Amino acid sequence: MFRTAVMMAASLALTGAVVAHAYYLKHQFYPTVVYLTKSSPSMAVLYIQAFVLVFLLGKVMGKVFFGQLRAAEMEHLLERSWYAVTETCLAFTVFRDDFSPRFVALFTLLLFLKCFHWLAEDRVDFMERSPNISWLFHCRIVSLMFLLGILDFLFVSHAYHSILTRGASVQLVFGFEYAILMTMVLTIFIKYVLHSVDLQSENPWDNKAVYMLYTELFTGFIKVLLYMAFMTIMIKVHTFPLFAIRPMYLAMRQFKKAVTDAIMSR
Amino acid sequence: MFRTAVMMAASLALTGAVVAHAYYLKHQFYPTVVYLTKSSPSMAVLYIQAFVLVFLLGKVMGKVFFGQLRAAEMEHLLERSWYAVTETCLAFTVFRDDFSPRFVALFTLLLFLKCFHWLAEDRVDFMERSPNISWLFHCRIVSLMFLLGILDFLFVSHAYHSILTRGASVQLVFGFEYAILMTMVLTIFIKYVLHSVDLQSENPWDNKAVYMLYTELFTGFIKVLLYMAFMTIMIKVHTFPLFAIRPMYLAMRQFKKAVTDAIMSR
Amino acid sequence: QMQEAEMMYQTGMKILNGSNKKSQKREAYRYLQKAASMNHTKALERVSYALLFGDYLPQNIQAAREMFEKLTEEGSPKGQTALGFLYASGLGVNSSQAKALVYYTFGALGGNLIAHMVLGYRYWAGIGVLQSCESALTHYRLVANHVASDISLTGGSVVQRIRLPDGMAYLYGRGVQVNYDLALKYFQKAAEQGWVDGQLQLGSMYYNGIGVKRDYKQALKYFNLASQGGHILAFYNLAQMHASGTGVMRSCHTAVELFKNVCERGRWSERLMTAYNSYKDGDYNAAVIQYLLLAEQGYEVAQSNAAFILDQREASIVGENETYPRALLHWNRAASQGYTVARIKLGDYHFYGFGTDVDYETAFIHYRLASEQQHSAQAMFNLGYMHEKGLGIKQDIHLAKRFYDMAAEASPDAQVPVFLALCKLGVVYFLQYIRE
Amino acid sequence: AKRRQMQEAEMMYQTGMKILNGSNKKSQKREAYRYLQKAASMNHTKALERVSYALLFGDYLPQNIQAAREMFEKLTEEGSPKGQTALGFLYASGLGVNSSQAKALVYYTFGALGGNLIAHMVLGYRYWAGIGVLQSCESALTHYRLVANHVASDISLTGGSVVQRIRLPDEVLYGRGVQVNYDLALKYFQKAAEQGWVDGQLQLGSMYYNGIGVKRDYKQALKYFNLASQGGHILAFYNLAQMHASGTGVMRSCHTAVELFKNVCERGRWSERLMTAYNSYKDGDYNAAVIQYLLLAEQGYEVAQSNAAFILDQREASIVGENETYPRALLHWNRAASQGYTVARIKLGDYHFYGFGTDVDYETAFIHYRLASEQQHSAQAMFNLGYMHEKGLGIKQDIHLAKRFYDMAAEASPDAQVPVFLALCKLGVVYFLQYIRE
Amino acid sequence: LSDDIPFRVNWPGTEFSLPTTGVLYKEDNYVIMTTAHKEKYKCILPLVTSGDEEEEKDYKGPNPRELLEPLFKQSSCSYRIESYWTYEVCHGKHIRQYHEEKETGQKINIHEYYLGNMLSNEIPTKNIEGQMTPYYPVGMGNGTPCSLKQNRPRSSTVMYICHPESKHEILSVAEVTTCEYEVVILTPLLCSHPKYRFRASPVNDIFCQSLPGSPFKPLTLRQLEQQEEIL
Amino acid sequence: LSDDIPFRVNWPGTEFSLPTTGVLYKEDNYVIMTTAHKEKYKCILPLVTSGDEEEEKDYKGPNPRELLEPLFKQSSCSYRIESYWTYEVCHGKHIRQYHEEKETGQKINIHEYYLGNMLSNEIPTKNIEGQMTPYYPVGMGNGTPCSLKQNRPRSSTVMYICHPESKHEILSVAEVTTCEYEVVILTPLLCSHPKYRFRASPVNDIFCQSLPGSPFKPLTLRQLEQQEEILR
Ligand SMILES: *[C@@H]1O[C@H](CO)[C@@H](O[C@@H]2O[C@H](CO)[C@@H](O[C@H]3O[C@H](CO[C@H]4O[C@H](CO[C@H]5O[C@H](CO)[C@@H](O)[C@H](O)[C@@H]5O)[C@@H](O)[C@H](O[C@H]5O[C@H](CO)[C@@H](O)[C@H](O)[C@@H]5O)[C@@H]4O)[C@@H](O[C@H]4O[C@H](CO)[C@@H](O)[C@H](O)[C@@H]4O)[C@H](O)[C@@H]3O)[C@H](O)[C@H]2NC(C)=O)[C@H](O)[C@H]1NC(C)=O
Ligand SMILES: *[C@@H]1O[C@H](CO)[C@@H](O)[C@H](O)[C@H]1NC(C)=O
Ligand SMILES: *[C@@H]1O[C@H](CO)[C@@H](O)[C@H](O)[C@H]1NC(C)=O
Ligand SMILES: *[C@@H]1O[C@H](CO)[C@@H](O)[C@H](O)[C@H]1NC(C)=O
Ligand SMILES: *[C@@H]1O[C@H](CO)[C@@H](O)[C@H](O)[C@H]1NC(C)=O
Ligand SMILES: *[C@@H]1O[C@H](CO)[C@@H](O)[C@H](O)[C@H]1NC(C)=O
Ligand SMILES: *[C@@H]1O[C@H](CO)[C@@H](O)[C@H](O)[C@H]1NC(C)=O
Repeated sequence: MFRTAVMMAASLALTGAVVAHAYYLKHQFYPTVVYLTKSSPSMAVLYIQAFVLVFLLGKVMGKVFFGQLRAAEMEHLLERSWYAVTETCLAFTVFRDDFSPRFVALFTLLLFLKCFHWLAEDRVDFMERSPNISWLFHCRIVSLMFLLGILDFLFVSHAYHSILTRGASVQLVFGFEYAILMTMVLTIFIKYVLHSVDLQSENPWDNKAVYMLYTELFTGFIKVLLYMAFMTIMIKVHTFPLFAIRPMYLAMRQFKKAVTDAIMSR
Repeated sequence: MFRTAVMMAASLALTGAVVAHAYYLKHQFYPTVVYLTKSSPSMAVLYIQAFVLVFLLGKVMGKVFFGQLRAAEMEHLLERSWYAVTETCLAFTVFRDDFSPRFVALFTLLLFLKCFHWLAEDRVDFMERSPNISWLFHCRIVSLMFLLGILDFLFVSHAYHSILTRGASVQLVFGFEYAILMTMVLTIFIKYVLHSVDLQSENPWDNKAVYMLYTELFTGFIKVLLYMAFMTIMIKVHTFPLFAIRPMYLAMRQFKKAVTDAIMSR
Repeated sequence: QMQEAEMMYQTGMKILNGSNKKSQKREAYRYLQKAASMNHTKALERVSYALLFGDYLPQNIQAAREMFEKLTEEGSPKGQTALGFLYASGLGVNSSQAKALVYYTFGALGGNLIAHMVLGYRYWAGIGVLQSCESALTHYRLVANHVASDISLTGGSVVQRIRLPDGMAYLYGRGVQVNYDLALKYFQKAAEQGWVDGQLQLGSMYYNGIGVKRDYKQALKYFNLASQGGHILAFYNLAQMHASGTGVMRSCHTAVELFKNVCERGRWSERLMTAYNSYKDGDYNAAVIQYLLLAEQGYEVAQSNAAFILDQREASIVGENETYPRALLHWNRAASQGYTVARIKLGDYHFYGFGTDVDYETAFIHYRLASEQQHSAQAMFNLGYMHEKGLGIKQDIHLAKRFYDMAAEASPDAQVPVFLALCKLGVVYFLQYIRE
Repeated sequence: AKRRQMQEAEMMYQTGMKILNGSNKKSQKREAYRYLQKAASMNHTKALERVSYALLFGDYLPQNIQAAREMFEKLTEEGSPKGQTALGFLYASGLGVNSSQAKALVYYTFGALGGNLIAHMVLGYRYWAGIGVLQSCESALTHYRLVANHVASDISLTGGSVVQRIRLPDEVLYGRGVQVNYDLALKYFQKAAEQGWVDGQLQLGSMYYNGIGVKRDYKQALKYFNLASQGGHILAFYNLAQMHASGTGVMRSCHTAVELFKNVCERGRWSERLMTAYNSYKDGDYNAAVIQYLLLAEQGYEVAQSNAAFILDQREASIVGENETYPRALLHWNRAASQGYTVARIKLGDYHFYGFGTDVDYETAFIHYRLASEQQHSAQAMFNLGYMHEKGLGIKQDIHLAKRFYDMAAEASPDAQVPVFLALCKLGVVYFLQYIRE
Repeated sequence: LSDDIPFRVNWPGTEFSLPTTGVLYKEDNYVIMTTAHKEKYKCILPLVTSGDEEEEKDYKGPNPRELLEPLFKQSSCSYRIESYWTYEVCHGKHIRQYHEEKETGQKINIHEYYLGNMLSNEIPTKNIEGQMTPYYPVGMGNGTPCSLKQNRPRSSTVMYICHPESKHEILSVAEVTTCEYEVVILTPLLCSHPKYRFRASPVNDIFCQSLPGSPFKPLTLRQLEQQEEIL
Repeated sequence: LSDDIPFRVNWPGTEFSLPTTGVLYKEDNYVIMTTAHKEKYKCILPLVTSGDEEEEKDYKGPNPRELLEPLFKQSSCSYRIESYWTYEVCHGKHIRQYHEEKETGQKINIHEYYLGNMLSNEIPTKNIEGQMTPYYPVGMGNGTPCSLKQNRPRSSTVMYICHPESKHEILSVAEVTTCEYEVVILTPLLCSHPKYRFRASPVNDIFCQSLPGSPFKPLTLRQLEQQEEILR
């Protein structure tokens, strides 16, 4: 990780130069932090710095809660990221929320969280074909399944009463991705429980796994039908979003992966 | 032509109605005429009564001074008027002298004299080959030649006095054409004299052809001198003429048809 | 029973303020007249100031006068003003200037403002009272303060002065009004070049996309609102220095016409447009009446327009034998305010004996006062004609010939008639010399 | 022969005066002023004062203070009203001459008696804000009315060419309907211009290059509207002050009389030297961008008293000595404080906090930050008040009032959220650690 | 309709008797009146004729000749600036007109002309500005010859009109024929004789009576009177 | 140097003897002054000391409590409106801090806090607005408890500074610590007392002697004196 510390130290000496440049003009505390806020170049390095810190934070998170990558999911981590990071900016370039140092984080934490829900599900599909998993693997991923589940949910609860007690604003979209992150933990909720009975039984279960996939296919359809009832609210008010059609498009794909799969089994 | 007397009766009726239309609205002499000066349907009508009136005036004078048109000079007048009417129309817009209904009557005199000057040229070549000419034909031509000489002399005296007192204006180029108009009346005067001495003697004169050739060389040299002077005085002041090049080529041809013909003959 | 009177008037007040349609205005006026049946004063004056004027109700001069008697019996402040105008201009009642003056002064004591306007002007141009500084000045101040307070808030609605025949008095100070004028004219030059799409070449004008030039002209109108508003504050403030003591010394005769150029703009001069509009669809009985209030009030536009309407004998209130004297009166009033065409029209009125006897001397001096002060080529040529035929004064020629000469250079469009006149003058001169 | 020398002097001066009025070129100005110097060689007074107000102000000549004073003494002995004024300015600001306020006062009073107008404005403000003399209505009212009358009698004719009050420490009841119709017309023009056919990114390629044809006359319309509106506004202010001073309508009032005569005089025609001093601040000549600001500060501008205190603050002026540069900036900060400037009160508190010029005194800076806070609601005053509250600077230390000050600093502006965030985090961290240690 | 007859309203109280001399005041012409504040009034107007000349014009003063005699001796004259010419009027010596021709640099040409030299029960009345106003005519000639009268020296009449704000200035310039002119002079002294005074119409006075129970004059223009006295 | 020391121009004329009391006058600090109308003046300047306090401070009047007991017994006291609160101070009875909550239609809630109740050769001096002025305090405590200091009753000090045109109002309100307050009073009475008067700096007079051949008053100043007296 010598190159990783190289990127951090060079960037720290870059943010160390900007906060020294701003200090030399305005010698006092409060005008320094004000001048770093308003001037477009000093804000971009801090934008660049914070992306580096979360990059190291994600890898440290990926180190602790994931022992070793199977070298077949990082591209699956990559494409769903630039789906989500394009999703957030498109909503931001629609809603006229403007560049402010209070909501640019919230889209990036939205980009942060959504990746690990993808990293949850790829780890549980590998669990479906894992014949040697210890109790330390099983008992520690359920904590990650639970802990970021509630922290997303309580921040959704922080948001949905902010939108209710103020009016229709940019916080309306925020809880809606939080809502499908809310289903995202309820996705790995059912998948752990159905995994729990497969490991303890030394025999395949035919209708049990079929009903397990049938239940997960059901709520995964209901979760998207609330989310389509989310988006369709926004034609009458504000403006045509021209975004969130990409996971509109996969949403009904998951439904057709559910309705036709149930019809063939029935 | 009865149709010529028909359109002229219809012409006076058209101007007869507009003034009465103007007199009904504005009851006094002064404000009924300025409406004719400024308003577009009134003023556009009144000069083409004046155009056909000066056409009728030129015709009724032509019958007094000429017994009958030979039906050969009618076509010669037709094109020669048609080029000059475009040369006069182009000179009025290039000089940026604006629409003033007191100068429109001024060049209408110029084209009326220039048309009657060409009638003297087309009557003196026929007189060269006229074996039966009465004394009335000679008297009605020497009256036309004398009358055109003084009026050309009177108009340059107005022009070269105007160019010294007022300054460089549109009056300068009109007196230069009138000076050129003196040049073509000087040619017939020699041609009439050389042909009057031909008819009084019952024998051909060999010196008459040499005298006619030498005088055409003389008037050819003074025609190209007047053209090359008008070029030089019009590039220094005002703007590019871009006119009077059509009869410059005819004057250059007349110089070529006289000097080079005398060089081949002598 | 009084409770239902005001309630019906409230419906008309709501409909009139809430709707500008013709049928809605007619219904609101009918409701106002129904409220005016039981002598409701506010609606009575509101139906009065439209029933006599026209363009809202059919015109009934006698009913207006017969209810103006009760309106002035109660002591209504706008009841005195209009009935004093009725007695002044001779409208359906024998004229008397003293009664008109007392009714006007009591309307000005009722707190009205058109009465204050009329008293300031009739004090200013010596009509029915001695010419005076002080009371013309205070009557114009009591209106210009209110007009200034209104244009400071509401923005000062712009009204186009249209003519129907269409000291420190040089500019009454300079500076701020001049700069407002060049700001106006440079914004005017800005908008006109913007519409120009002759260099479109498949674009630019967006294929009849009118949605640019519409708000161009509305931005232009709103800029005109702002510029005339600031102009009127400028004139009011220069006038308030010129009146009391400051900047320039005490100067009555160059303050009351600066105040008058604020009071005239005001809000009362919206009756100019609804009189001009009434003229453009027949209804010659309605423009000659709305213009008479603005003529007695003091406008120079309306004194001319009312004289021009009376000149062609379409005004139906006045007798056909008494149309010209009132037209002569309004022409004479428009002459004193510096209008050019009024002076020549006064000259013609004395020339043909219009209303008065034929008397050429007053005609000649009227044509002259039009000549040397306003430089009108029309009066130059007309007094030259007056010279050349020897009416009024002695006959000779060279005075006419020079008058025709400066008639020629004075205006560019006077080229033709001076030529046809000196042509006939030379013809007469040569015929007399031949006879000699 | 002495009369012939006087005859040649006016002959020399008239050529320079004609060249100056006829040409705006810097070389032409320098040549005309060299003619003025040769005129001043034979002691020509109109040329003496015309070169005296450029040898000291450094705008058309190389600046040289000592020659300017050496001829200012001759101009005062002769009795000029434009020589006693600037000699009073020199004796007031201590500019190349030892300082004394009494000599400045007597020179300013005689320059007012000579009929000068800068001395009238100076004595009016110094009687208004109580500098050097006793505070009073009457003397400030007289010496401001005598300037307001002249500037209106100048603007009612000439229109009073505009000037914009630019601030060095920032950049580096009449007229509602006109204003609302004017911005409404502006926004309709701007939406119409942005409608167009995409007036920016058109079909383009190599661009049509037909010509915009809209910008310069639009700026001309705005500029002449600005000049016209400021003209009308100070016309209205003059009339309001006259009617508040004489007693008509509203009785005699002193305070809003002088505050309007003051705004009338300030918007006058000697405010082009605001631009002359600012333009002398660019191109790096501070020695003449602090003298054309010191005069405008003595006259009583709050823009000039702040620009000349900002210029004296960063140690750039090389005329005033290094051991007298901060008191001469403290004085102008103090003067720009009492005229209602937010930054002036904060910087006065900073001066009393760091011991600039005066001795270090935390309790005195406390009152200055308090006055910057409660009067004008300036965020940085709340934040610095919280910082003094936090570690007991000048008063007893307390946490909860410091927190109160930080939250209303956060509410006071939409700009101050970040530093109050990291202040409240550091405050809670120190409190938690101290409670842990207990 | 007789614009130039004035009027003035006054408030002489409750008890008042109509005057007999001057104008006649009748009783049928009264009008009942009220303002906004419930005050009843009665205004009476007289007949608006102001005819005849029964002003008892008695003048023991001498003829109009000696009043202008001090203007002869003083020889202090004013001038007049016109569009091109400059009419200089001096009283008792001659009238002069000239126009300066400023040549470039050294000399000034002068075009000096000469109007003339000076070496009845019904008074004459002339029309200026449309109003009838008396005048005293004088006659003189022997000026420069004019070629359009075939070498006849010019003559002109000099006009006298009074104005209290006048300083012997020229109002206008006129001529009736070629080389015969008329010059109008505004002198301030001669109007003091009653027959040469400016013909101002007498003010016709309308009196409004105050019916008791009301102030002698309406309560509104009291404060309006106090309003102008403080401005 | 500063902007505190006041000067006043005087024109006594030709004869003048330099005063030996107060400020000091010395004969080198003279300026010769010529106006525009060629009138010659001799202006003398005072020495800028304004030192010491030898104003003969001898007062035989009563104690400062005498000037305050009527203000206590009048029982008519002042108010003050803030952005949120309303501080009502009543001299001699208590100080009240409260805010009215206007519920929509029927209820009006009051958030009341109690600031207290009343059941030396050098005068201490408080720096208000950057000027030193000597005061008289009123020590006071036993307010309502403050939860920040475990239900300690509030304490406050009442501050007295004169102002000759006053209506017993409050200039400013300060909180030095939590639940300990400071309030000031502008009253027109208590600087009949010798020491709590506004310390006006003495006016150093400037005299301008008139030399012979010149009047004692300059001509342009002479007509400037009549214009504003008429315009007054
Ligand atoms: C324009 O004008 C508007 C007015 O209409 C302004 O409106 C603001 O409105 C909001 C409403 O949400 C107000 O917010 C809060 O208001 C009340 C009252 O809180 C104030 O009072 C607190 C009292 O605490 C102190 O009281 C004593 C004072 O002598 C002390 O001795 C005592 O020790 C104690 O410290 C005060 O502390 C508080 O300031 C801050 O202090 C706390 C603690 O340090 C901080 O944590 C906070 O951040 C707080 O801001 C306030 O000044 C409050 O309601 C109270 O009472 C109800 C009763 O049921 C309780 O339920 C509730 O819990 C609380 O106890 C609320 O908390 C409310 O949010 C705000 O004060 C108004 N602002 C102003 C300036 O008036 C609007 O802001 C104006 N716009 C501008 C200026 O731009
Ligand atoms: C008032 O209204 C009644 C309606 O009945 C009418 O009879 C009466 O004449 C009115 N008053 C006047 C003065 O006309
Ligand atoms: C007006 O008065 C005249 C005379 O006084 C009279 O003849 C006429 O009838 C009156 N007209 C009206 C409508 O009263
Ligand atoms: C107008 O009134 C008088 C009265 O005789 C007269 O001129 C004429 O008869 C009247 N007009 C008409 C048209 O009868
Ligand atoms: C005034 O002019 C004279 C003439 O040369 C000169 O000697 C003198 O120095 C001048 N005055 C000053 C103060 O320089
Ligand atoms: C100016 O003051 C300084 C300060 O002591 C002194 O040295 C100098 O002599 C003074 N100059 C004059 C001309 O008084
Ligand atoms: C300012 O004061 C210091 C303090 O001793 C002293 O050096 C000198 O008087 C001044 N400083 C300089 C650098 O001249």
